[PDB]
Amino acid sequence: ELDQLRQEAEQLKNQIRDARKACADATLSQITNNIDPVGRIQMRTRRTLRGHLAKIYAMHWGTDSRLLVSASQDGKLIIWDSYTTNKVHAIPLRSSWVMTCAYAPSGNYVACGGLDNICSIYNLKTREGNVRVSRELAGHTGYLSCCRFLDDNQIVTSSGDTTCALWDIETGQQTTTFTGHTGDVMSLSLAPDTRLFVSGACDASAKLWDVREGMCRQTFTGHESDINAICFFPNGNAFATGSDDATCRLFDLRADQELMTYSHDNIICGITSVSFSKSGRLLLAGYDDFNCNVWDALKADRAGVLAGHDNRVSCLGVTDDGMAVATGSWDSFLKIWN
Amino acid sequence: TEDQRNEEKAQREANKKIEKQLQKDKQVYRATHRLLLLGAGESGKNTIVKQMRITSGIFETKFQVDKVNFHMFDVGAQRDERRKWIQCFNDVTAIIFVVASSSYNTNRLQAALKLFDSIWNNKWLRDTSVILFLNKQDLLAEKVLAGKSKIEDYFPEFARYTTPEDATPEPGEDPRVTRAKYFIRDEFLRISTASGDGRHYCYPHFTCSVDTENIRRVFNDCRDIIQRMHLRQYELL
Amino acid sequence: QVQLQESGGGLVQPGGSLRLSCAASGFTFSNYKMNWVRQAPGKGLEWVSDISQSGASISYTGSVKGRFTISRDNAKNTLYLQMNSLKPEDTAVYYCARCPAPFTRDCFDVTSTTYAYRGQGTQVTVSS
Amino acid sequence: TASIAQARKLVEQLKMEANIDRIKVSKAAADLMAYCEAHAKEDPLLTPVPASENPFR
Amino acid sequence: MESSFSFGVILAVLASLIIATNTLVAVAVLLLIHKNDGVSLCFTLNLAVADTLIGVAISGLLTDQLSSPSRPTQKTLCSLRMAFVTSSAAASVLTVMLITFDRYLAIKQPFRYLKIMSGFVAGACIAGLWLVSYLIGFLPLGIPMFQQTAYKGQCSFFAVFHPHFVLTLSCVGFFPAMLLFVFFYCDMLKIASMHSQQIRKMEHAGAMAGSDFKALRTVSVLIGSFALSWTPFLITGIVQVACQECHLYLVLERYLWLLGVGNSLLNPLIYAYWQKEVRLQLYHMALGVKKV
Ligand SMILES: CCCCCCCC/C=C/CCCCCCCC(=O)OC[C@@H](O)COP(=O)(O)OCC[N+](C)(C)C
Repeated sequence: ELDQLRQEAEQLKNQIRDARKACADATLSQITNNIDPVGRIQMRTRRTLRGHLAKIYAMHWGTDSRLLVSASQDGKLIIWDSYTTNKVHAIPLRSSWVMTCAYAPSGNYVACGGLDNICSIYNLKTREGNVRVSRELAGHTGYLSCCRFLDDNQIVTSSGDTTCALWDIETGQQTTTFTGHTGDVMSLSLAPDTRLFVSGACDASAKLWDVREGMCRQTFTGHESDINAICFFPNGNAFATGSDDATCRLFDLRADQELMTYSHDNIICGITSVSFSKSGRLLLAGYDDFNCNVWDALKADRAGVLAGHDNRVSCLGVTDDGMAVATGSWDSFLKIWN
Repeated sequence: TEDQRNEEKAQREANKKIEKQLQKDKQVYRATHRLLLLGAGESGKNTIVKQMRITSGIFETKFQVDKVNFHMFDVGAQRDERRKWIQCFNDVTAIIFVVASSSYNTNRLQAALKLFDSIWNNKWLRDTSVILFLNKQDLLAEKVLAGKSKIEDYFPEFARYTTPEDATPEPGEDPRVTRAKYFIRDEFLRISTASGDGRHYCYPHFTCSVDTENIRRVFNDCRDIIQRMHLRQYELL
Repeated sequence: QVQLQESGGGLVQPGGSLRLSCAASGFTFSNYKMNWVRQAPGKGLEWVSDISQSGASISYTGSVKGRFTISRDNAKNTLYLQMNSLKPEDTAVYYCARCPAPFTRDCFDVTSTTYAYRGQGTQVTVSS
Repeated sequence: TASIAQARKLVEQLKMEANIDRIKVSKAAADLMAYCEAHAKEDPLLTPVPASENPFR
Repeated sequence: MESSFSFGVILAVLASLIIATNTLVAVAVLLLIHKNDGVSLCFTLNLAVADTLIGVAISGLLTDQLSSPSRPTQKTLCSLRMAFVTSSAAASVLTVMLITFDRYLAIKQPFRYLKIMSGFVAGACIAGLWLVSYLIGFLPLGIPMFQQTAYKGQCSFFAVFHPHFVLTLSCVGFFPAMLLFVFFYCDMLKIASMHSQQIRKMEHAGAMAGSDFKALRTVSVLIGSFALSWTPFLITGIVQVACQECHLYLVLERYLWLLGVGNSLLNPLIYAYWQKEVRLQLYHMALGVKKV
């Protein structure tokens, strides 16, 4: 029975490939040959943040584009005032090995997690004035890789147990568990409408999930190695992914296939993070080579390079208003570019 | 805008308080050494933790040696795919790799050798020294002293290996036991020495699960690692 | 999609020889290290032999050293494992596995849990 | 059980995936270009921004 | 006269090179300290500043090497600057000793060094160093015996300062420091040799399964730098003190002095350029300048 099941799966995968190929009437590269290229843009470090002791792994911009939170594996979670470089809070973490952080859309809560397999929610506006642990989520069986807030009461989490889950903060129980990924889930991105999200799970594939229906809608398998970064296109109809193969790929949720691949001859290192600008024309990706490249989403060329760091780039996030982009690195320093 | 200046002053006061707190945190942090405990589940690593102490994804054991703070992390409740979460420990002082020597018939010794090679040759772990604990020495001694488990059946190079002249055996061990012990030690070493970079070093140690010297051994390896790093910084080594 | 298709197997009398093959597609074959692993009935995964990108470096497990031969053909994205003088203990399902990253010799393809970059495997039986 | 259960789940998941509708790549490219050109001006990173409103100055 | 000009030119050249090299080293160490928390970098910056100060000081003496008049009244004026030179040199030597001490401490007490070392201690040390340097330099100003009588209307170190000053400055100052230096470095060399033999044993074992002079190469250099810097001048001053009729002023404060000055030039290489971090920072400066 197993052989017949595998044969049926292979035949239906071949049917999927044939259907996808039939829709490949033309390539995005050919269509975008006419548009004016961005040329060259040279960003400069406008602010430098210092105070973290160990390597910084993750950060998140606020919805107001003023406050941001960054997580360092020394056990400290710090909230920064982007405009004035001041520090608003310095939350001490129970577990030093924090691997993710998140900022609530309303900003009333901050979440983080790591190798402890527990996601802790911190309340920033307690009447006492001090930061306190509001809720602890301990249903996962692996390190927390990523987490993002849907609202003040709903948070989606990524774990190394190969399954994603939706958590009801007030109840503290998993409302829905997403399964189907083979490898460790690394990055999580919520769609602009908050109804869909995508993630790569170290199996060279990206899965599209429905937050309410609790099932996988589409699967993309254009990558060759583990996927470390994922981010939606600003319109929500496409998303870009970063993988260890040193190539970034853009997928469209309606075409159901890769549109183009971003790569170059002399880059042989994996991508750690990826993000889009407000217009979506600029794709910013962090690399293990201590610098971040800027790619033209349409013309498939490098528009600029950010080389303010001297260690591995761990995180990269653009402001909601698109005014500036902040990048973190293992050197324990954050550079804000504009 | 007097309110703006007032809130700016309040923010500066909060920043000063946070700076003082972070300075204290930095002072305490730099004085503490972090260690990673690794090895197969069948190994005696669990007994070592219990001796030194005398569902979470990681366990922390804190002990003081000569009034020196050491933090040890045991990665439990984690999947066997170590290639991702292992990168987090790229800044640890040393990695305590515990391998049971008496594990040759799955051939757990070969798996341990491959894992050690992977950690040593990893891109991000090249800056971390590895403390190699060769555990279960009594089991190996009783297995090789009289038994049918031939080492050459699983390691054919053993038949043409002789104990090095620069070896110090404990008074009373049979020459065959010492030969097997040093063969395993050199098999582990040949992976590390092959790098030739000198950025990190391996410190093999014949160990028993009940040995109380393990704490002293770890202290000595930490001292040696720090001294070698400082000497290489000063171009002495 | 990353696909690995092992071929060759069946039953062979002890002391014979067998040729295993591994078709590869969906990735740049030359940029990844490859190795062979096996799982005997009732036993866990075992590493057999590995080959570098260009093949200049080759290694075998002690119980297979000098007995089998691992070779790769980057021109047609195929990997081979020549086996001779087989013994009953060699009976096991042999999986053709590719460990994660290119341009790196660090390699973690012995994990017990389902590995995304290994093929279905082929059964090899050694009996009279 | 688990060995065949995984394949039985995978086949049904792929069958469910196959039932979705698909759009040609050309129209997706057209939509992407339309979005990029419509929102090009509102991107402070793509185009220069005077220091009068740039908060990071 | 042509003699003083021929020497003054050399002085000028030396001074300018010294100042430029030490300014580059100081800016490199400042940027690196901004980029990293290395406490030892503060010592290096101290050293560079000391060196630049020395260079500056030397420059001052140019006024009387070049064709210029002189008068008895010049005593105090020129004396001040000679004291300044003395101070600068003492500062440099104590910076070197401080560095040495730091190194020694780090090697011998790896845990306590990390536990106690901080910016406060380094700043305190620096301050004290400066203070003692200044003190040492300005001793002869107040002390009678150290003051040279019979002012000729011309100046140098010995025109103003009695050879008893170099006597003392040798006996209590430089010799002890040298001794300490030597001791520290010998202990360091012994530890490095032990580590080297251990590493060689492990490497030989690994090779079978499948550089010794480097510590001396650095130790020797270091020693032959620190000692050699001022040893010849002090020895010659000792001799002159001992002597009743010896006439070595023709070399003592004409050429044996300059071996000392040269140290200030050797330092910014030895102590800064020999470190990979400073080389990387300088390469970054070069790239940035090329990008302007
Ligand atoms: C704790 C550690 C302490 C270390 C202390 C180190 C001290 C090193 C000493 C520094 C001061 C001496 C070096 C300055 C010498 C300046 C000499 C000069 O700049 O004059 C040259 C020439 O112009 C002068 O005279 P002359 O006619 O050629 O030679 C006769 C000299 N007298 C007769 C005038 C006395």
